[PDB]
Amino acid sequence: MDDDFQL
Amino acid sequence: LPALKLALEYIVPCMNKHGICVVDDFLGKETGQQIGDEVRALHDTGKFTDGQLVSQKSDSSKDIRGDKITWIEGKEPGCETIGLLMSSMDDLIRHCNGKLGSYKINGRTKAMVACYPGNGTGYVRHVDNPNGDGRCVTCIYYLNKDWDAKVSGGILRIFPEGKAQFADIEPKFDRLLFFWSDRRNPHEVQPAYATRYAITVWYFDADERARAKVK
Ligand SMILES: O=C(O)CNC(=O)c1nc(Cl)c2ccccc2c1O
Ligand SMILES: [Fe+2]
Repeated sequence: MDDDFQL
Repeated sequence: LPALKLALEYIVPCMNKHGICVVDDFLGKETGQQIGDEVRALHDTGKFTDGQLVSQKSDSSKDIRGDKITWIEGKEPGCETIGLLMSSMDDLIRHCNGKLGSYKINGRTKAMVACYPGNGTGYVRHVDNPNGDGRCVTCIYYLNKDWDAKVSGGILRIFPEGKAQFADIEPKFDRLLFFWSDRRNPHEVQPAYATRYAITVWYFDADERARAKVK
């Protein structure tokens, strides 16, 4: 799925 | 305006109320113009794809391609200001903690930079996240100077669900936009006759995302 970045 | 104020007095109430929020002159000319240059540099240097296959027929020498994209993390060389935009979007969302619906945003996608080349292509009506993949909020930053939709087209038309009318948003320079990514906001990009740039970032809701692979 879409890569997720922690902000 | 300070992000927290922009968030608390504008973003939060607009979103919970309409599900769509527009912020003009988000970063100012100097910063907005630099983002434009970095984006245009990526384009001129070939970082973008060739464009979505719109018309795929028989003699592919005349295939028509539309929107071109490239994923930006923000730490790439020559993308510093883009990286700065992403941090600015993050601060606003961060300040909206626990106020955008009952969502709890724990992360986002990389920035998707799009370039509608200006060959009359647009984007069909769609829902960004129709199957609960976790994306709850869509954030788009436009960088098109003196954009005149009357001659260049490229209007973003959103069809709010509990409504008969639709909202037309022009991809204006230094404009920042927010809208629920789900079924509440089906939208479309009308055909663009001039090069049109936009930078998109989707924010994830921790719970929807966490169960995304088992629901
Ligand atoms: O740019 C705009 O004003 C509106 N754009 C979109 O709604 C949009 N949505 C999706 Cl899911 C994609 C997806 C891929 C490439 C471009 C997209 C796009 O421009
Ligand atoms: Fe979209």
